[PDB]
Amino acid sequence: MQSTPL
Amino acid sequence: GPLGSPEFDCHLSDMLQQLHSVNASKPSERGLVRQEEAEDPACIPIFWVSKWVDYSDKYGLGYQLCDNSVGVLFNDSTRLILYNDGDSLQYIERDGTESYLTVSSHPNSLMKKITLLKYFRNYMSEHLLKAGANITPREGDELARLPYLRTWFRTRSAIILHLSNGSVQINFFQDHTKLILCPLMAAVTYIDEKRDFRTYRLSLLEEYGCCKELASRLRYARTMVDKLLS
Repeated sequence: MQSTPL
Repeated sequence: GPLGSPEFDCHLSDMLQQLHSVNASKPSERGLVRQEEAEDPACIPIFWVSKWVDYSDKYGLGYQLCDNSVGVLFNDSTRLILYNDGDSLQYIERDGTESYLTVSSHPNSLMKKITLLKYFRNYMSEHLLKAGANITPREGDELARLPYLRTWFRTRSAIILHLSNGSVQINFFQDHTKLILCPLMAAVTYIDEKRDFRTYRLSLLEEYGCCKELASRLRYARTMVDKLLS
């Protein structure tokens, strides 16, 4: 998982 | 003989105690909620997590703090942080021992970890949005002790990030809302869906109340802090 993308 | 000052870290315990108290006051169940009265902008945090990558399937959890420093909590329970000068490193092992190095001058055994940290740093820069970009952190961040990521976990709905300064951050996935809890200030910063932000003193939320949106998230936060203590 990753945080909010650009 | 001599004792010195053994570390009896009560920050998580204090956070639980504070959350239990606010939640027991049932802050949204008031005749007239006066949330604004609980605001304390001076309690704004110095640090929070602005970006993160869960690559724990292979390497670990990479993250950026709001001051542009980056860190990785590796799968071997070690930590490496790169300061915002882009050169200076701090290495923290499993027992919490701290050492210092640079990207050009370091022990050979840390080569892989340094390379991986750079990969995390570049990935976050290329792909991810900075949380709290509209927030000016508390003055004196250069003078404060830069925290590292102590503990983290993901639930169905949130990521829970526990910093070594005692702060606990909860980012909710679906609506992009976020909580930054500090047990030193006994305060919570709430970042709403519109990226608007407010900092509240928890004892004042007890006195004056708050909306259902914040109250429900504080109930969830208590459950998360219990998990961190378990």
